[PDB]
Amino acid sequence: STGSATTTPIDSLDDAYITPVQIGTPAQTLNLDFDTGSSDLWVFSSETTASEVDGQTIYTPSKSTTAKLLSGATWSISYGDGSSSSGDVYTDTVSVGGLTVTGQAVESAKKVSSSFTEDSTIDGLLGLAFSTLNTVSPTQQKTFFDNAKASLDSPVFTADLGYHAPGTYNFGFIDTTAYTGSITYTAVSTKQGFWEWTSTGYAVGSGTFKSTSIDGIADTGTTLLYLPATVVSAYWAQVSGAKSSSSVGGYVFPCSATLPSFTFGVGSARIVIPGDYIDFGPISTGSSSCFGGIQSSAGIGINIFGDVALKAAFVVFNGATTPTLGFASK
Repeated sequence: STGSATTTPIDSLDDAYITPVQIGTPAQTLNLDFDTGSSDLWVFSSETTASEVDGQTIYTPSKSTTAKLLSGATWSISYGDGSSSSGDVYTDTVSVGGLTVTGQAVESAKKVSSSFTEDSTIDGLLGLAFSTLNTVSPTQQKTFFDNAKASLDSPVFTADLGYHAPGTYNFGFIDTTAYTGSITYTAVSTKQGFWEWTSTGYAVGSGTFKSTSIDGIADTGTTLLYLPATVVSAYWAQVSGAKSSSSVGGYVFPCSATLPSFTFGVGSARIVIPGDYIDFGPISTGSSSCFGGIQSSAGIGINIFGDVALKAAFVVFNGATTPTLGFASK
């Protein structure tokens, strides 16, 4: 089997992407944030504290003839941005782009932090990291990908995120029309539960490539590109007037600037992030100071190849017995 679903930016800045997911019988369609940096599929629901729901679409398990409470199961999760959610668990039928999993753990939010409440466009998350990170207790649950894997024509999914435009998540096949040149595959460590790999270096604009190993995770659920402070300093030093602002929380730059591209290495291959991808607009409405799309990972504890980087590529998440990551230009 295969699946193919369109993923759509939630706003003009590509702060995140939502992908429609059918849950239950009859289908309830929720728009979820596909997140290769986590492993819980959780949804706003009929169980979510009412004051914590503000415009999201909710999953109502009582209206699904295939929903079954997973007795005793709870979940609780915190993300790198400090947001969190928690609740209980049903199993139900979940389909993505024509691909169907029966008995998928659907984690029903009883509580969500303000960040989620304040974002009316995201009805939940669908984790695509490794199931070892799944927070369901006392019985850890599998991701949608993990549950689908055996049925898929090939044990892969791909992320083709658009820049200010819709893109595509495919399950079980590689769309050879979706990228240019070849796909360069690179080794993955699953030791921390993530799609963790090692970039072979970087360049800033038309500058020479710096060969250097950068360990990081391929994380569709993170907006920006988080890299070591040395790298990020090298990048912003090429932008007149750019500075790190503690008050704002990262590198800002004059909105009047033209940003240079950023290249990262995948083995011998190179992915170029156009400068425009790195502009996340005014720090506040009307401000002439703009927020940078490349930020320091210092104090995160890990480098994150978030959407800024991934949207510049066609990315293959290869869940073979030995998982690997593939990157192609597009």
